[PDB]
Amino acid sequence: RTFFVGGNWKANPKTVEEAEKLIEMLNGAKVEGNVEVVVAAPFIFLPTLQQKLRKDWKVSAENVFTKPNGAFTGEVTVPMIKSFGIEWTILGHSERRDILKEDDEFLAAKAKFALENGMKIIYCCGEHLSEREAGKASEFVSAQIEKMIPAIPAGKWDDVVIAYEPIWAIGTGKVASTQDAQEMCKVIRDILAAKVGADIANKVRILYGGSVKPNNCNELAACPDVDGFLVGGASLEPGFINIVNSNVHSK
Amino acid sequence: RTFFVGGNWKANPKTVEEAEKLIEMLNGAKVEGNVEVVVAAPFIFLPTLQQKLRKDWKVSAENVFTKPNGAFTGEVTVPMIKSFGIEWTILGHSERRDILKEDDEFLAAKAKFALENGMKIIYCCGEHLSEREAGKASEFVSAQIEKMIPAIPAGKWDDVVIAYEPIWAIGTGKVASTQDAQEMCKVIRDILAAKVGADIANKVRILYGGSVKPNNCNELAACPDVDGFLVGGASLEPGFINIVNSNVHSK
Ligand code: NA
Ligand code: NA
Ligand code: NA
Ligand code: NA
Repeated sequence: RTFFVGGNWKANPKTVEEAEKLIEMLNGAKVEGNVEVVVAAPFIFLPTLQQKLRKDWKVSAENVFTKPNGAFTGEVTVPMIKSFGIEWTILGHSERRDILKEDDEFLAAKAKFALENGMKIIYCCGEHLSEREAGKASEFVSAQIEKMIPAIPAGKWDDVVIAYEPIWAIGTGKVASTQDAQEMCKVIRDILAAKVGADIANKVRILYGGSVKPNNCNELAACPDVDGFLVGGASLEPGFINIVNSNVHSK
Repeated sequence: RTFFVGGNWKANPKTVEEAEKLIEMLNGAKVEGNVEVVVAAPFIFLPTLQQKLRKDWKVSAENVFTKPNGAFTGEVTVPMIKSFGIEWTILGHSERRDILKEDDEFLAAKAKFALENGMKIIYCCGEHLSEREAGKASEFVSAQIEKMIPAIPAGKWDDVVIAYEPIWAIGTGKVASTQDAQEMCKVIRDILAAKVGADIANKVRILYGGSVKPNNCNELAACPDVDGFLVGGASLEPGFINIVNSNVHSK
């Protein structure tokens, strides 16, 4: 599997000038090894990013709606994004599940619609502190992945990447270990193997989407079931390049 | 009060090429009378629209989040929009209240944040069929406006426009009359007068946001408390210009 690093800018930066400065820094970065890099930005910066970002990387949206167009004030749709040449979106990020109240049925509909219309997706999952403490993390994540699975159209698993977010380690006073990352990525791979088969399980990239920084990326990358990262705040910093380059530690 | 016409494209068109064609048609339109025109488009088309739209009109977003930036994957914020020179947003559109489940507390926070950061807002309200049939439309709309009022910072009423949406007439099998539009716009003006005073009530534009087309815009415009329109589907059509030009029938 090719190592995969997604930079999720989230709702940042504040201005188009700052976005352009960030792009200039990314464009001069020396990538080592073999890695697929995707950069996700706010909708209003996607045109800028598509025009100016180095063409060996790809641009991603941070969300999409479930329909092609229509009476959905405020929503951006798959055809609009595709009309700029953008091929990727994030779906189901913890912030959207938890703050914007996106449920599994809505997310499954987004995944199906995006894939059947020629997008590729970074589909996010992960458990909260209660389920982690109860020893039920794998049950919780399995339910999420089992809702995603029937949404994937026939022939579209090549266009799916899954990101695991240790939500129990966000703003809770608890920190995730390297071993926690490996264990949960392996749990997801085994669910795929059991539900859709070994061929698919062996090709799908499974990313760690917890806190990834230059000081932990190399050890995380070396974990056998960790195929890359969905990076948060370091995306906006020169340290993103260190994370991209951690691929050389992943066998 | 200057007559005000907002074109809400909603989640349309599907492609940037179609957006550019629509802009070209708007740029050649001959406006009659005196009218303030704003065009609201999907986030990803806002840069295009800001660059290319006739400078005597203004661009608007269709929504904004409550914070300047941060860990809000998928959201677009006020500073991002302002960094393109865009000064307007719609808030509280029925589609966002009803499909995206935006509540009055969230919307009040958006209105306060947008206004205190130098935006102007088109704040939407309106009752559903049950409240209309119960004879409680004015109570329902008053509760909505009373949640909006304390959000408006001192000195910012010049930057507020209110749109009334007869949600009871959307997809219900019932149609609104011209008299219904006038009556509800007057209800809103009287709430403003009673709660924040006659000076403010006399300056705030109150728009009709139900079905507005070339065949009904002139009679609606003539209603004394109707100060313009938040236009839906006709926004995407040459008939938008007829609606803009209905201002000559409003005294
Ligand atoms: Na257990
Ligand atoms: Na690895
Ligand atoms: Na009554
Ligand atoms: Na009028």
